[PDB]
Amino acid sequence: VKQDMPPVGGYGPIDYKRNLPRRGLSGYSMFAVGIGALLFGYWSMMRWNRERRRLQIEDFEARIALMP
Amino acid sequence: NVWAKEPVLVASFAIAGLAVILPTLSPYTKYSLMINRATPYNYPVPLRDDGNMPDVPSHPQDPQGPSLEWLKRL
Repeated sequence: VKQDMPPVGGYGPIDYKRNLPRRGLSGYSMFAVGIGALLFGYWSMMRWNRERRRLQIEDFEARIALMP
Repeated sequence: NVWAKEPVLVASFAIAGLAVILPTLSPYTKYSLMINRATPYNYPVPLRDDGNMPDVPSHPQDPQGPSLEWLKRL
């Protein structure tokens, strides 16, 4: 009998592919998302700014009527 | 044509060109001037009564003078 170490029954395949799935989407979608979220933030910032303008005018009314 | 070589330059020129041109077309710069004008830092000083003025109301509740009503309607 012989007791070397051959490949017992053959070994299966071994990959060597450059498998890069390319996660993400196209860049035009990235520009669309960026400009959309940016403009969303601009509109919300505009609304909050003019609300605080209203309250700032009310504080001006306080300092005007409080003075004499 | 140039979008492959120096892209940050072209993006900077595009946003610069819109930052120059874009303030011309506006339904909002008149609102900017009105809101920025209508903020009293100083005291509203009164005036002597009669140079025979059929304007400039005496009670601050009287709406004869130019009030502000475009504020509360945004």
